[PDB]
Amino acid sequence: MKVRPTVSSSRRKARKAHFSAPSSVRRVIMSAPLSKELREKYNVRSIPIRKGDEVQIVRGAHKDKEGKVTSVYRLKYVIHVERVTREKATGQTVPIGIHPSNVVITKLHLDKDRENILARIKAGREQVAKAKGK
Amino acid sequence: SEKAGHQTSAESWGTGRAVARIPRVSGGGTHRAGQGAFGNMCRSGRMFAPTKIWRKWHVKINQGQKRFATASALAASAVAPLLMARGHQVSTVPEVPLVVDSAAVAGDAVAKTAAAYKLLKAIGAGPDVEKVKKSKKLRAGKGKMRGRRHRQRRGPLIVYSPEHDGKELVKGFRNIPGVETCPVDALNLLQLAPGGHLGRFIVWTSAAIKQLDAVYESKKGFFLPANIVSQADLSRLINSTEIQSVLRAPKGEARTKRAC
Amino acid sequence: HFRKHWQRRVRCHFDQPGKKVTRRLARRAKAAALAPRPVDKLRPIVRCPTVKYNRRTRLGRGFTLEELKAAGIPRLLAPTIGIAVDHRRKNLSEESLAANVQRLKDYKARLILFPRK
Amino acid sequence: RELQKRKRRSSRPTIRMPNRRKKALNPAGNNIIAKSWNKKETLSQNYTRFGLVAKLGKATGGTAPGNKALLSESDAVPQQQQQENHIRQHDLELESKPEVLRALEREATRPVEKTVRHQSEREREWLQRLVDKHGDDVAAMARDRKLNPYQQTASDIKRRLKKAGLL
RNA sequence: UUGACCUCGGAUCAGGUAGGAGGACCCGCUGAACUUAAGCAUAUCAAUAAGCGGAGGAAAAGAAACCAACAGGGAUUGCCCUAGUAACGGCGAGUGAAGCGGCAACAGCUCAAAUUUGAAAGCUGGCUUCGGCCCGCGUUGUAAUUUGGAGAGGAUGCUUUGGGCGAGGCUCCUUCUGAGUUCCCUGGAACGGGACGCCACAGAGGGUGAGAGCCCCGUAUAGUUGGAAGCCAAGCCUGUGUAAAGCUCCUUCGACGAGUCGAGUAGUUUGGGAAUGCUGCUCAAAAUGGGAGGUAAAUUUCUUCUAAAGCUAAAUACCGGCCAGAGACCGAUAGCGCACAAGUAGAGUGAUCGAAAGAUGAAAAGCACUUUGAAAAGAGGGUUAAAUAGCACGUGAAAUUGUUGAAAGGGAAGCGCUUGUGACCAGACUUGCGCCCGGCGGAUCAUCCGGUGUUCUCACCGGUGCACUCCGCCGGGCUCAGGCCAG
RNA sequence: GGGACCGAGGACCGCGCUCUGCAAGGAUGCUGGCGUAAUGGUCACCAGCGACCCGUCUUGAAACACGGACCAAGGAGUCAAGGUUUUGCGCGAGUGUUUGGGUGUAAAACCCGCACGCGUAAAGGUGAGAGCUUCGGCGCAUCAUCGACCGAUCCUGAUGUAUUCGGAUGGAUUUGAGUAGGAGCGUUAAGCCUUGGACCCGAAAGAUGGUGAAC
RNA sequence: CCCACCCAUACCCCGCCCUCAGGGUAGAAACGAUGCCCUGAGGAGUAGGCGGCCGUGGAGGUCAGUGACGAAGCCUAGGGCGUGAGCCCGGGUCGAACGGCCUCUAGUGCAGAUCUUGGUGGUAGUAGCAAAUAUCUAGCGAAACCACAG
RNA sequence: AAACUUUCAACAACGGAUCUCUUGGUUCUGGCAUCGAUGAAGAACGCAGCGAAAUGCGAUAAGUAAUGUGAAUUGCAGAAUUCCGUGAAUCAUCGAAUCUUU
Repeated sequence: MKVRPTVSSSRRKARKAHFSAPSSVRRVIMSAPLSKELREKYNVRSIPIRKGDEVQIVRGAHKDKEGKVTSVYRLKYVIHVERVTREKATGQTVPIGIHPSNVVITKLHLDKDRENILARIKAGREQVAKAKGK
Repeated sequence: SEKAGHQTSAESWGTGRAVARIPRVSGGGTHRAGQGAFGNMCRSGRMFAPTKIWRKWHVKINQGQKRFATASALAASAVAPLLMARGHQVSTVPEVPLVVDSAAVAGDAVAKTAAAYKLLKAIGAGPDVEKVKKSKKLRAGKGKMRGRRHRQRRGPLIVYSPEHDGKELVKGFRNIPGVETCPVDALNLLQLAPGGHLGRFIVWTSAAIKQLDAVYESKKGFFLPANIVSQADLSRLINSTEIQSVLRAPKGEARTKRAC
Repeated sequence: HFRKHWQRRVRCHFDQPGKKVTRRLARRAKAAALAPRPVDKLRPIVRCPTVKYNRRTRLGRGFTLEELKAAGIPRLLAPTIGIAVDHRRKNLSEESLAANVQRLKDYKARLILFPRK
Repeated sequence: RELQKRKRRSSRPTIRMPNRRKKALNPAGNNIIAKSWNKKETLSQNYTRFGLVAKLGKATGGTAPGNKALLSESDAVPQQQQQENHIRQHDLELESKPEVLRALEREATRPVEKTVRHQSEREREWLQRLVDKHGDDVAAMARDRKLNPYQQTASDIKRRLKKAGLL
């Protein structure tokens, strides 16, 4: 149960905040879990998704498909994986919008800021591990 | 709204025209113009007897009657057929006023939720907790739009002594769905008779029983009520040598044979 | 007695528990500001004026200058150490003087005064 | 209402006010009360644990158990039993338990320095010149108009000489 | 002739300030009528609405010319009771307080009436190298001292101090912090069902292709990263001038607000003719004074305060401002007029008046292409789980209408009771048990053995075998019981 | 002797009799029929009999009048305050925590210091009479009657009295919302009354503040 | 004047419903003593009074309730229950929630108010070609009125 | 005979009730105090590739600077514009500026 008076359990306010969110808040919302191997390697559970990550889809009709994220459409709250596409009536191959919660990141697009994010998350998790151990 | 329904500029057309005598909106270039107003019978009108905030929302109850009800609920909680008639799964519970030792819940022994779950499962309160977990259903009606989306049953009420057990056990029983915690000095009738139905399942501590002896002598202006009946067993009253001896012979049977 | 427009002047009290919480938090703020000090000032015992309430006593506004001088508390130090002073009240009798002087020496017996620096 | 409708359709951000109160609810600092103040306890329970009185007035409601914070005559003289025309003005002459109480007594009873006020160079020169002509006759120094222009009384000059150590 | 002073002006001189908005709450001024009194005029409405002026986060009020008659209380404000009491009234309608008592909050002060007179000690500006220099204001009074439950001046002996840095702390924003996408089925999609787990000071809430604690955001708890401004503050530097302050004593003093009180009179207002208060006109004070009360008590005895100058936080109000959190509220004819282009479209010369209008699908995958033709239109064909979900889009009632099938009718139709005819639809008792042989297999059978849990004498397993007993299963044999309707 | 309609109940108990069982406190026995349909139901039509168009209002009654094109949705004795009667409940000569304080898992629940409101305070005889009884009687509540006391009123007018104050004894056709062994306080539910928009809709008006013109 | 016959909701006999009344029922019953069993009588009704029961929105408790293997809604020349308001099931459509029971709560039940809003008709393809958009024939096209019919 | 009228059933219309939903209203509660001659509230005109509405802004005109985050925006079209970077963004914060006519 929420205790802090600043938190709201209103369904109306939560839906308004979700569907009227800025682009950076949408970045934070559009997060994906890491793979098992990356979770043991970096000690990080989930990261906000970005273009250039290689993911595997674990839910939906396109399960077990892998590919590189070529677009992060924050407005439509969806990502566009490579070769996971469709066909229009005319025959054009349009991408299929997949929610980032339905994928698992198998390879990260490692830059300096992403390494900083991973280091901060790992430091917090290990400091809570120290707090739990003693 | 105080002004809802009647923040309209409308006048009655009178008996000049062959229309109903209702105040209609003035103007001549709107869909609204010409429509009736100021009535519970009218669309976009003021309703009959608008609700006001100075309705009586709260009820004053005498403290003596509240203490009588709390004592009656406590007495009903010590009867196990009332516990199952209320809807509690206590068929594996060893004794109905389920007293556990305070050493199991003293300090930080139950302050973690896993330890509280283990204690509930060990003392026999497991099935009641699992009932609440499996009874989660979505609420029928518009209350889902108003912050009440789910409904579930009520599990065991933990009554403890905050002086002798501390308040760290409150944290360990908080996340377990259904189980509730209440100090022995501030018992709540809304929790002892949920829905107005008597016989709540209660796990006490030992210090809870000792201070339960203690705090009913500390209420000023209240003493534990004397019943108007000493022996509430009617079969003991009627089927006893005392009454059966002076009874005259029966004048008939339970079923009367038809004579003609 | 609803001859006037009483609808526009109905005062409900749905904010009674919220105002109680506000008052308790104000007392907590007073405690935070005056950390070892009590949040209240010392007030004298006075007799209720009328013949109906002459038998009982209550708390007054502040101690008389004669009461402070008889208790051994100087006038200018008294408001700075938690005692209330009232220059309007007079003793008028040797029995209120003795009672409030006893109250002041009882307060002096249980006071921990700290040096200025 | 029209303003609130405008902000709902506007792209301008909602300026969220932080919950900054004017008065702090907990004591702070490096003093004795701050390190023993429980933020999850009320005023009465905290002052009970300290061993101090929170409210000096008459009790206004019921309290919790263990509150401890909400408190010959030759001449017929009512005040002669009360005894133990000038009094000390800037201070009082006051003559198992909880640890905070004992710490407060200890810090209130510890010895302090005084910072004794010295004298100016010109005052010392004046008192010196006054001694070099009369020696010890403080009455003659008071009578002297030349060396004592402000016609100070011999008692004041004797007190100033004693403070200077010139007797 | 020249130079002051005083008074009245000018300047596109220098430095400032006011206006408008908002106005829920607040302070003033002004001020109705309907209505009730079953008519109506006093009264009520109402010292309200409208109108005008002026502020703030609160405002106002406020440290007694007070209450009281006490064994006294002790600035103001607000809550509770006082109390529908006192009082006033076509004594009708009715109107209608206050002291005391309980509580919330508490805080006290600044001037004028004094000679600094052994020293205008005071202040606004301009110039600055920022350290101290000029002009001006002011003696028709700027500092210090004092403010009547006081005070001053001397004497007296004790007791008190002033500035500048400041580690660090509090408040508030911020970074980070638990656990399944394991297996099977259904399904377009698992967030559903079944199995096995895990986290929980976190099972609030939201999203994700359907009900997700463990997919994601957040949530709980202590910390932790960086920053902003206030306030507090351990300590560390310095202080100074015969400088300031409190108390005590007394062969010395002690100034307290005037066209104001008050009297007469006219309005207005109040529960209030000591006019309840206020205002206008005429007259116009006092100094052991003045105001207000108490009292039949022997004469106005007594009691209690100081008006005509001023400041001040808190408790109190709040339809407005910056936010935040909620509800036994409403759910698109409801809830604000407005869930959406809403004070919009539109109407009026104008003041003003003022609507209707939400929902494809999980995802546009929003119908390619072939073929009629001039259409906001079809037929094939395609997407989709579904197109009888096709931006006329969730579901799709009734009124009303068209196509097909059946029946009836032409000086009303419709209804009640009772058969008949035609068409269509349903489908009656759910239809069982017991005995006697033969074979087989289990047991509650064996005074067989071993084990487990118990309410400690009852249950449950494992292994033995069919002498007895009891169950079933299979093959034969027989009897009985069976629902409704007629005679 | 012929016919019609009916078969209620469900071990035994009873009255009886023509007594090895019967027609005696309510129907059984035998035979036959029933699943490509026993028996029902719905719609339409025909047929026999019956039958003034609904709501409101007036009148002794009618008769007039008012409203009704149809369908969907909406649509009218409510909520407060103050009295009063009755049912339930707690405590009871007392009762009422919730102005407020404390506390809290935080508008909840739990606790109560002084007030305050309302109320209470400032046993007699005889006769009936429920009930009980050791059969002798004891007698509830309530009623009738005879008595007792008091605020106050009518005289008679004590010891006494400060010397102008007082009421003792005996008498009255006295009263009272008086006494004569307390019943109230709080709450819940229902009904009624008064005032607020007051069950819903429906004038002419009057007042305040504005907008325009032009007789 | 005599005989036979016809039929009212009237009388008589039987069945069934309800109400009222009388009786029985505990070392407990072969049925919630708020239950059951036996017996008798009675049944019009405006204003009005009392009781029981059905339905709607929401709240607390419970049914270890139903549900994408299909909730709610809607349609239905289907099947039942109840005196009745109503309730339950079948068939079709549909696509995300909903129901019973015990209490609580109310903006809780419509045929009408020259009722409000929306939609839709006969008149009527008629009158007329009119503001908006002297005849016949194309195209356009109302209104009054309307309980049902002469 | 055919035509018309009435009733019933299936299908197709008209219409938008019912059900379910809700970035809306409404009522309550809590913290806080902030418009303007340094030009406010309000009115008008302009600024985008396609802008009809709404919103943002002012000739520095769907914005400039500074800080933070860290890889977009997005209906279509374009960029040799940026991806181990003082750096995208119809991003957030916000202390510096620009700020037409009234």
